[PDB]
Amino acid sequence: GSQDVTCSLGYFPCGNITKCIPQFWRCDGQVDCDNGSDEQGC
Ligand SMILES: [Ca+2]
Repeated sequence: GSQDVTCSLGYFPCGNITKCIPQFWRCDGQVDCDNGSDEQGC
C-alpha cells in the first residue's frame, strides 16, 4: 500500500506534521493543531 501516517476513526490530520486529532477539535477555533490547519478557513 505504501503509507506511513495513520490515525483513528474519529480523527483527522492537521497539516505538515499531519498530526492526527479528534474531530471534537475540528472547525471550532483552536490552534490545538500542529500547523493551525484546523483554523485555516473554518
Ligand atoms: Ca482546533
